[PDB]
Amino acid sequence: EVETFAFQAEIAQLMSLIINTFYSNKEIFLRELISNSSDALDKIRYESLTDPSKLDSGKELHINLIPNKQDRTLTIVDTGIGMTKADLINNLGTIAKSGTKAFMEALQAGADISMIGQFGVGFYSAYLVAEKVTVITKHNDDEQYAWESSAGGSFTVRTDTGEPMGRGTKVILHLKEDQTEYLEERRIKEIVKKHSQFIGYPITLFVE
Ligand SMILES: O=C(c1ccc(O)cc1)c1ccc(O)cc1O
Repeated sequence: EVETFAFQAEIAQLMSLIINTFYSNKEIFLRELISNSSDALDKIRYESLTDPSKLDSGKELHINLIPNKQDRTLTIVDTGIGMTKADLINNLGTIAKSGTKAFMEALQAGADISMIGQFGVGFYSAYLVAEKVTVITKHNDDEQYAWESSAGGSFTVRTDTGEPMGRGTKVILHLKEDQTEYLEERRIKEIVKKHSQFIGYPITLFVE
């Protein structure tokens, strides 16, 4: 059972801007996704301070970066709070309509695409390097779901019968053919050191 949804006009506009605008500094996508993972980990950490049972679904708070050259995918896994089905459908827990408006207003006032995260829609920077994005998520209060979009104005949501993940979010980037540098260990290390060196959770870069 796959459900197909249309993106709200503003998000479709945001995604088309990210995909079609000439902008060479694409590496910021990884900073933005690690930042989202850090935010999700902060949320489960805070909830666990008053209710330790929230961590029954996994006590480890971390971020894993997994490149796969054969599948041409870069996966970002975290053990954060995860998202309910409602949150996934409602623009992956973001204020994407107002955020997109504020980001568009900023771009007109001199901002550049790298400032996207300041407007709460950093997730969509994944489309700087990915032709398709799959998001697998599990929140303590709901089932495991898979969201997917190749942009083009729609996304799908389905129950995930894949590997159970306990709690958190997995962002699978199906990279564009000319963006395979983001599968190279030295390139990923360089970006993490440049943009995410002080993130408060362990970031483990897997090897193949
Ligand atoms: O699961 C989330 C998330 C992020 C923020 C928040 O307030 C609640 C859930 C998530 C969303 C996007 C992403 O790239 C990574 C993630 O862990």
